[PDB]
Amino acid sequence: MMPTPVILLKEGTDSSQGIPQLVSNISACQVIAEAVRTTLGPRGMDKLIVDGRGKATISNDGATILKLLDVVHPAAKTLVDIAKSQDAEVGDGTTSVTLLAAEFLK
Amino acid sequence: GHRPVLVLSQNTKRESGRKVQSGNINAAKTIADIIRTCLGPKSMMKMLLDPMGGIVMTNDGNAILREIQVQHPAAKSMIEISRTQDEEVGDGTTSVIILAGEMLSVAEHFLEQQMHPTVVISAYRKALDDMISTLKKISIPVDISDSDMMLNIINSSITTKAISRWSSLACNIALDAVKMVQFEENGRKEIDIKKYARVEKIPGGIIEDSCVLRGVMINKDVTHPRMRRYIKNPRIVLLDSSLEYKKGESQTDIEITREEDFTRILQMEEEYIQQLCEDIIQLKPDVVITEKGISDLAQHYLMRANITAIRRVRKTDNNRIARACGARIVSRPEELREDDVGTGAGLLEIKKIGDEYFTFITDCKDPKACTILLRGASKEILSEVERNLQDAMQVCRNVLLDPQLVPGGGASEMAVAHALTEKSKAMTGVEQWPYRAVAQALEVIPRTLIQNCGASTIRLLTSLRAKHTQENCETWGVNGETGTLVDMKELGIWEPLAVKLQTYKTAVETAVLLLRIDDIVSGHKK
Amino acid sequence: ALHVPKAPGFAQMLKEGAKHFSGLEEAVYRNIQACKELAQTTRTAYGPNGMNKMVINHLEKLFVTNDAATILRELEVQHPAAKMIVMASHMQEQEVGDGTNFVLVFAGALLELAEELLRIGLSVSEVIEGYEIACRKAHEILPNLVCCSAKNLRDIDEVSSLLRTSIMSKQYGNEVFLAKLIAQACVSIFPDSGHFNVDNIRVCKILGSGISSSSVLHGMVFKKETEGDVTSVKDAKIAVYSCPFDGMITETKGTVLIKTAEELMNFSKGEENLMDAQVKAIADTGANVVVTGGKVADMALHYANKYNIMLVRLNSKWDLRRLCKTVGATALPRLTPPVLEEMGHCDSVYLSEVGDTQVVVFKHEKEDGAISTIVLRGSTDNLMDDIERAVDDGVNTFKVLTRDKRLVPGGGATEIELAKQITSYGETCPGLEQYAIKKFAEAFEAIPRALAENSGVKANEVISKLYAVHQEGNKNVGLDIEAEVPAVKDMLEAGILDTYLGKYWAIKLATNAAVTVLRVDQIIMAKPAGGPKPPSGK
Amino acid sequence: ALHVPKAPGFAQMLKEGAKHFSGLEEAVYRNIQACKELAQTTRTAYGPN
Amino acid sequence: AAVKTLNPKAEVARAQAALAVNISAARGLQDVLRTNLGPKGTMKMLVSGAGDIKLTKDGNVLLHEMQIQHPTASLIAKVATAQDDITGDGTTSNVLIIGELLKQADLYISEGLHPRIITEGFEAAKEKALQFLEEVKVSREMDRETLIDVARTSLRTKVHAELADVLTEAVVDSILAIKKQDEPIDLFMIEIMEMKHKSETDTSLIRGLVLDHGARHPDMKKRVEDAYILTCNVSLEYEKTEVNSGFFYKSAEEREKLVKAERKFIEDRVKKIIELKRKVCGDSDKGFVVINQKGIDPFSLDALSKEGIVALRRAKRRNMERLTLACGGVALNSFDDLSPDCLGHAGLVYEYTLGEEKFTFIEKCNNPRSVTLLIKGPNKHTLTQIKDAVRDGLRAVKNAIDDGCVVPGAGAVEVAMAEALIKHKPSVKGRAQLGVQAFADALLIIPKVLAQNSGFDLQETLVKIQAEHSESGQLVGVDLNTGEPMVAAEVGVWDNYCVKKQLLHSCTVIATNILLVDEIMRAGM
Amino acid sequence: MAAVKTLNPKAEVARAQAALAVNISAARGLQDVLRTNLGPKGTMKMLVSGAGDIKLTKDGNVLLHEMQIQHPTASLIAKVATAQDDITGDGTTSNVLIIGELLKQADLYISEGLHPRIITEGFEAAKEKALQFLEEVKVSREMDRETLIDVARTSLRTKVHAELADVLTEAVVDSILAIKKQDEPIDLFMIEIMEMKHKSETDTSLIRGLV
Ligand SMILES: Nc1ncnc2c1ncn2[C@@H]1O[C@H](COP(=O)(O)OP(=O)(O)O)[C@@H](O)[C@H]1O
Ligand SMILES: Nc1ncnc2c1ncn2[C@@H]1O[C@H](COP(=O)(O)OP(=O)(O)O)[C@@H](O)[C@H]1O
Ligand SMILES: Nc1ncnc2c1ncn2[C@@H]1O[C@H](COP(=O)(O)OP(=O)(O)O)[C@@H](O)[C@H]1O
Ligand SMILES: [Mg+2]
Ligand SMILES: [Mg+2]
Ligand SMILES: [Mg+2]
Ligand SMILES: [Mg+2]
Ligand SMILES: [Mg+2]
Repeated sequence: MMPTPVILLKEGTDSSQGIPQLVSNISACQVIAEAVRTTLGPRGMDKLIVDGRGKATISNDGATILKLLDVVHPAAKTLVDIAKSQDAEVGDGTTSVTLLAAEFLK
Repeated sequence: GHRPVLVLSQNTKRESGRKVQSGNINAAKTIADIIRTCLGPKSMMKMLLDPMGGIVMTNDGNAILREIQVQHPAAKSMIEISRTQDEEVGDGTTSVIILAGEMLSVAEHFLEQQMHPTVVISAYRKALDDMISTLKKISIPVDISDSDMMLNIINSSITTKAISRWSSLACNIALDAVKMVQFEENGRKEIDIKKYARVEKIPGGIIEDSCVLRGVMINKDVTHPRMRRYIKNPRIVLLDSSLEYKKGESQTDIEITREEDFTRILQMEEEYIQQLCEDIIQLKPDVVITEKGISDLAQHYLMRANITAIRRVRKTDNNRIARACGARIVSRPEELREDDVGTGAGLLEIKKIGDEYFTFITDCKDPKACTILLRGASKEILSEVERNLQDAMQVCRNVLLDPQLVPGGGASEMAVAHALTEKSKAMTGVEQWPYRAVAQALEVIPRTLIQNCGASTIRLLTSLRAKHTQENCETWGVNGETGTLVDMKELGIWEPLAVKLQTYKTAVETAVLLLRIDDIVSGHKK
Repeated sequence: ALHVPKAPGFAQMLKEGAKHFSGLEEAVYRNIQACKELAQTTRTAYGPNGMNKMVINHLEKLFVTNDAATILRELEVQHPAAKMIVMASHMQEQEVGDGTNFVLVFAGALLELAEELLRIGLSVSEVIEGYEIACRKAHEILPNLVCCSAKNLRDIDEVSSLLRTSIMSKQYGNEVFLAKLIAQACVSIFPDSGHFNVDNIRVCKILGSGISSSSVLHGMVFKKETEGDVTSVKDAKIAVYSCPFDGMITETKGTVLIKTAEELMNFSKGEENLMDAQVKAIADTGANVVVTGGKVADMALHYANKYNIMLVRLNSKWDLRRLCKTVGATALPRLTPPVLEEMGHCDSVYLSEVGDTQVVVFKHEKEDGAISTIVLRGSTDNLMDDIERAVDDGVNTFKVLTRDKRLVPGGGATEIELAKQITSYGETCPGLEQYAIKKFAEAFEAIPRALAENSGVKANEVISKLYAVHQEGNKNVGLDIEAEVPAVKDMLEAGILDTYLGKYWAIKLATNAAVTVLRVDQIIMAKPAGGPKPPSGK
Repeated sequence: ALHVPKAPGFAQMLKEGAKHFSGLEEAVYRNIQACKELAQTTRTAYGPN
Repeated sequence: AAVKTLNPKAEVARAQAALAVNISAARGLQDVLRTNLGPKGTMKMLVSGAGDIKLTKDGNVLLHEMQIQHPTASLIAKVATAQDDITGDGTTSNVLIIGELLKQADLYISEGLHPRIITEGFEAAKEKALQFLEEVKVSREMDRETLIDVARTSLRTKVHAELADVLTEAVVDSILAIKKQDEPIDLFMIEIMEMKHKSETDTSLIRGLVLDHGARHPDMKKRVEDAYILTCNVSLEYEKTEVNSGFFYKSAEEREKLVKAERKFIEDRVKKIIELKRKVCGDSDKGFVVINQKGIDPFSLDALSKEGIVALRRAKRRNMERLTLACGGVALNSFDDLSPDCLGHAGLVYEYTLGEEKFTFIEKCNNPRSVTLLIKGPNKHTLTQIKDAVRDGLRAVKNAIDDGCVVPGAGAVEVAMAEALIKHKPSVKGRAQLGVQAFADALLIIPKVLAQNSGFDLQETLVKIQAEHSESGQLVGVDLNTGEPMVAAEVGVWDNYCVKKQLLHSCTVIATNILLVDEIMRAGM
Repeated sequence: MAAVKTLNPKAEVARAQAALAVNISAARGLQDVLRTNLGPKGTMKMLVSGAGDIKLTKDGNVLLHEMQIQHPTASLIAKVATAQDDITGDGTTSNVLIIGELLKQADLYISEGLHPRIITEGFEAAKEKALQFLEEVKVSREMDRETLIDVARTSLRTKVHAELADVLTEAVVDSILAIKKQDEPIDLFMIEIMEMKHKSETDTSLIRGLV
């Protein structure tokens, strides 16, 4: 790397490229899936999420749990979006989609 | 707590004694030293940087003094007297500053020698009276009908400026403008060049192309392209009221309940505009100039009668047009009269100069207003040229009002100093010493001229004094460009008596004002 | 003797934040390096094997795509030479629709080779003249490289085959299905008159069912709901009104002046009766569907429900104009009943729910109409955005084909042939410009090299094989990405073709940008201001 | 057009806190003024009175 | 400093310091602008604070776009701005001559000479130089070839050679189109419209007008072959009563009646237009185009489109006169009495759509006295550069037409002027001969800078050219390709006489004024 | 901006014409300061140190050391003048003036596109010719008291007041002739210079002994 007195992109731009960023994306997807694992099945359990205002949401629904999570990872938002898509088109299986996608990536 | 008890408020300073007098005199001397080098035909120019980002390249003393900011109140008084001299007679702004500084400098000597300022003030007033007497005595008459003498006077006034290169053209322009502005009505003579002698600067071209017009020139264009841009002998009608439809003064509200009332109201608006334009057309004019806006429908109705219209013109420009073309500004066209129609303009031409349109009403017969069209290198050069032309016009009007002349180039100063010394020879009281001191302090003008010329000050001043000790040598000055003593009956450098009288009076009175002062107090609010 | 002062003159007069770069090594080389960096950033997304990039702008908006123009416009490019190259790429996108990556790669290669030429001793003017001459020679050569023409545009299979290559670089896995959809949509548009309008193709993105479920509709889809109770019409008689579906009011000021009790008791009843009369007059023409651009009054809605009239409200006037085009109606300015010519007809208007969103569909039955809509299903918003970009690329390719039907081989075959011919021409030209011409020819190698690099093979082997084959006399042979080892194949049979206009404009714009960057000698940059965008950008 | 730069040469090479006075009006007259001021301070204590 | 005892926070330079500051600033400006002169000059990049990019080599544009805060720089910038405003060319030469004059004057001032003598020598040399320029100008009949040569000499110095070749034809044809015999040329009648969709060589001249706005109604025709043009300045949208009218009704029927009756005023004017259109053209063969400076409400747009009339609203004010001179009709501020004789005629009107911008073309006019140049380019900075170049070319051609005399270029006139000044120097009394020599050396800067930019060496090229001029007596300039002396008149390198006279006058005046400055003050606070 | 600034961001660099302009400006400033020193008609300069010590001088080297300058070219010229003073003991002001004028004259042609190397070659040739002419023009003579008095006057008059110079001439000539051995180098260490602060400046004299 060199100072390049006239920088190409705007200062503060962050770039990640190559196999490491793909592995990081896979790991982020695993992290997202881990947050909704225990809600699947007749022996599932509910998750409690508290927002900034103090209100608490208790839900066994994967799509609701993912939406209440403030996910900012660009690759991790894909799992939330496909959970929303499954909720909209079908209405059930919002946890199975995330588990299947994360397991494929793993 | 327990804040201190005070008689006067805080930040209230107070000096007193010899220190105040010394500080005032030093401030005046510094103010004089600022512009000491800007006097004479060999004067150098100075660049002033305005706080707004402008640049003022000038040689005039008043502009330089007014472009600076000072904190010492004596310097403020010096700036004020410079402005007073500029406003009263037009020039002499640096000579009066130098004279006041020198008078205070020579008064400091007596102030340090246990002499009360009142004695110095009385001596200064006696000296001023005798200076006025001698200046009136050594003056010469001038016939204003001789144009060559007037041109020579203006030249000698402008030899010290940057316009001396084109001195002949500058003198002709100034003389013509002053002569044509001159006007009389109801037994009242009037030479008002502030309002009726306008100087317009358009950068570009050559300064040799600058001229004074037999009319006026404004930065305006026709409201509609169809209107003629060239009329040979136009009949001009001037207005200062809108040709539009405007709301009344009272709160007026209509109430429409019928179908045809809205269209009727709009049609009556159009008909009112048409009737107004018909009242205009009844006088059969050629051009119409208004200070307020003109509606598009009004423009159409005027073009139907083949009339050129100028939409929005300033009050001062409208007054100048009225003076130049012999019109009379009116407000209600239903009261328009034939006498109000302006005939006398010999041409109305609207031509594009550079990338802007300008309206010319030149070729007037007997015009009482003029526009001095200045073309030059840039804005600063044109501004300096305008300042020099203002000085020339002020000198011309001073000569026209007061036809007396006195020798220049320090000859008047030396003659008055010699006369004052001769009169003081008979004085016996203690007042003689400051009297002689101010008499010889009046000699600063030839000394400054010699210093700026670059010659030897001491021997030239001694020879000039010896020459002035003779009988018929009151007109012997010093060249400001060759460093030699010459008789100004031959050189021809003469200046108006009014300018010299004002300069001496202002210098002496400023010296008195700053000598009267002690115990400066500062810090208080309003 | 501890500080080096600024040189007298311009160095001292410079402002506090300004920068001045003068000379070769301070301006030209720096600009070339910046342009090379930009080309390097965009290079990896070239070709069918190009990889998508997740680009996040200043508003936390994801942009996962391999569109070069989209990536460049979502990137905060600050270097002004890179700004010139980006503007050239955007101009190529606007004029043609595809080839932005080609423009950027060619400009970068040209600038690096120009830097090399300047280093070896050539002057800037000589390099510029050589590039201009070589660009003229390439433009002369290019028409001779055309292998085939469209030869038809009303066919479905032929147009799909033509458009497959353009939308093969994007969405490489499944392009035949997208090609079929785009071909059907474009064939619906483009009537017997030769004029084809890109804006006549609409894209509606509905989430949920995967992109394999996307369809094409001969009509328009609006993600709204009906105002009234009627939700389905079989023989619609749409009447379109630009005015609000409400009683007209004065534009000056409305004031109901009541002076007697009778007026007070009769005003509302008379207004309601007038509303009923107007609605019934509209209905008496057979108009069973009413579309308005403004608000809908409660009384008007009630009377429309009474007469079984379907109400659809469109806020956007662009949508109103597009609906008028689709149905053939006219936007009435008043609430008067429509005359026979102004009343549009559609074969079916109904309320439906695709996935989750409620939609209103103005469906035709004929395979015609002024406007056609593509409904895009999917599992992610970003995926549907990428598919929409691919659809835009295909539609622009169809428009270019309508403008010019000539085609050139893709897959680097055209670039290799151009490089060979330009090198042959430059080997005969005497003078110092031969070096610049040869470098311009070599700059065409960046396309097959990038394709091979993205495909995952050795670029040098591919380039050597391409030169060998083209020397043999095969001008239609290029890279074969369906192989694990460096291999080539004839692609006139494979159907991998590029538009002649696209290549022509891309070459012209890349050369123009390169020579424009080279012409610059001194840089004077003002102090960067933190203002809230220029007033031009609003 | 709002600031006057230092003249090239010695004026620019002058140190931070250093001062330079050259000529009559700014060196000789200033020195004479300072000496006159000192003499004025000490003058009043001259002689038996 | 005296003033510093009055205003402590004041910056002052006195005596030789003021001269040093002024000459340093002038030399810096000259060093920056040296590379601009001549067609072999170098492109400059100008990046603004917001990131805008400009590519120009104009002296005036560069002066306005450097980041300079110097007083003398401001003065020279104003002088160059006046030069550009009046003549339109010579700003770079202006700056170079001012700087070289100051440098040559300082070369003698530093050796004890007073600036006043230098100024006197400058005045004498300027007078002699003006006399020589009068004696050397070439009076000619300004046919197309000479104007093309002048346009080449400007545009080749401004832009690329091929773009310059195109712009020469464009500018010369436009000027010859709008020029009336024995009448001042109005450059306001040449509209410069820029489009951003094609290559820079697609710039051309349209014998008519191009409007950056189109019809606002979708049903209006996009192309009319034989069109009657109605240039009007009449509002066709609803206008409120000036005196706060308001409406008062007692029923919905009365409200409907008032709504229908409030449009009658505009409807009457629309009906007048429609009746005129019907009377003028009774078939569908001819066309009617309405160009209005004021707005048109959608009701009037629909009413006009029902009659097949193309209406354009909110046109520029200058387009009124442009259409009047081009189409040949007359702009109307009211429809009180309109007759088929108030309509202009256009042989083709069509609308062109580019992105979100719609353009209208008015071509095939009978004898258009107003034309337009359509600037086309792939970039905004290219458009700006071409606009500057065409402005310079139009100014040059107009100056050439204004006075029939034209001056040989390539620095030949400067060399001849310097030689004449050297010959005349002995006739000057006093020490002003030094100022005359300084003026001659300053005039010699143009061939020096041209040779330096072309890659040759200043001294050898200059002595070769001067020896050739002395031996032959011709007007030999600088050959930018070989460096040998060359006759500018024979090859067609021409300079504007007015530009040279303005250069001499302004440069001499500003140099004299700057040399006489002995104090720079900033004490307005 | 440049290579050095690329490697070291906090670096100060002057390249190509900038370095030449900086050096020439520094030399011209030094020459402008030291112009008034040359000749017996030169002007005294008063130099005030940080501690407040007052020094009156016209010597070129003394002035150069007490100028408040932080310029590299000024430092180089100061070192050259210091060596000049160390070996010969005179000609410092002439050294500075000649260096400044050489640089100015060289720039006069360099600004016309001429390369500095040709100017340096001309300088070498002119220096050789000037040395030959100086060898030709020198006046060889056996030096009695009169010639030494004349040389001492030509130095001291340019240093101090005329009357003080006249006294110091006799003092220095007598001292040198007193310590001088025939055909032997003169040891200036054998002349003691002692300061006393009780009389006028013209009371300085030479003691044929030691104090
Ligand atoms: N040619 C000349 N020779 C000698 N003195 C002159 C000459 N021209 C003008 N003067 C003197 O110079 C003075 C004018 O200088 P100027 O700069 O105008 O100062 P002010 O603004 O105070 O009049 C006049 O008093 C006049 O006597
Ligand atoms: N099936 C394929 N095999 C080999 N090369 C291909 C194939 N499809 C497209 N290409 C090549 O990919 C290039 C298109 O790159 P692309 O990513 O579309 O950049 P752009 O969008 O700027 O045109 C074309 O030049 C073409 O030659
Ligand atoms: N083809 C040419 N050959 C030789 N000299 C030329 C040629 N074209 C222009 N010149 C000379 O070079 C100068 C160009 O200056 P220019 O860059 O136009 O400065 P400005 O824009 O300030 O006038 C002109 O004075 C002209 O005499
Ligand atoms: Mg479930
Ligand atoms: Mg005066
Ligand atoms: Mg593509
Ligand atoms: Mg030019
Ligand atoms: Mg010595």
